[PDB]
Formats: sequence, C-alpha cells, structure tokens
Amino acid sequence: GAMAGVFTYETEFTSVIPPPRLFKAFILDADNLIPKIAPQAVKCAEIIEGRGGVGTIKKITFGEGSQFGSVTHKIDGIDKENFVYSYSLIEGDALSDKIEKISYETKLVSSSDGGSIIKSTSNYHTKGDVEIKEEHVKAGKEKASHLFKLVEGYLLANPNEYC
Ligand SMILES: [Cl-]
Repeated sequence: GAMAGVFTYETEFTSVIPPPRLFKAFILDADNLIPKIAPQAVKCAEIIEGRGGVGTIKKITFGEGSQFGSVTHKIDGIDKENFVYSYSLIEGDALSDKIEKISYETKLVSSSDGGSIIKSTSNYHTKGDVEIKEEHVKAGKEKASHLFKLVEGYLLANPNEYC
C-alpha cells in the first residue's frame, strides 16, 4: 500500500476591502461575479449537485485565458460569520497518480486599518514518492492573485454592490 501524505502550502495577501463585502462578492457570489467581470478567466460556473452549501459539486469552465479548460470543486465547508470557505479539487489538471486531491481553505481576516488579509491554504493529498515543484505551486498562487485584483478593482468601482 502506497504512502499517503499531505503537503501544506499557505500564502496571504491584503485588500482594502473589509471581510464582509469581500466574502459576499469574491467568495459567495464567485459563480455570478467572476464570469460577468472577467469572461477571459471564467466562462461560467455550473452547480452539478447541491444548493450552494457543504457537499455541493460545481464545475468551473475557464475562458480563453486558460484554453477553455475546467475544474471540479466539492464544497467542504462554509463559515459565513468567520469568513471561511473550504473546498476540494475533485477533477482538474493539477491532479495526477501522485496527487489525488487538493483541499483548499480561503479565510478572510480583518485588520485594524479596516482591510482584509486573504489567507490561502492548499493541502495536497499525495500518493507514493512526493515530487512537488515550487514553479508548479507558485503559478497557482500567481493565478489566484491576478484574478483577485480584477475583483478588487470592480468592487471599488461599484461601491453600492454587495452591501
Ligand atoms: Cl500563472
């Protein structure tokens, strides 16, 4: 029986937008917001099974920017009051014989200056010898980063939304 392990990588950035508005727009309204403002990034998001809570299975189809590829996510948890959203990658290019699943956690933390700290944890569920490239991981972190800036810009330009 092959070695089962977990490789954990955590990363953070800041936003001028405080957690309640950021969690409502960027996290809870991702399916509707991102295809609408960034069609090149996301073509659409479709719920396959569930209502939007824990256990929900959803397929995200990318735009031209990611060669109309796609990812399938399972929602592992949602804590609206603490701004925590957990989900697993259950179908995607990042999975292999070596990486069977990636569980992510996005947590919004408030700061005293009125902003947010966006804390992203990636947990890679490994099988056998572990061979994880820093370039492969950091391209995934850059990806999430440049997209967030499009969301942040839009929310600043449309202050009446997600209040
Ligand atoms: Cl990238």
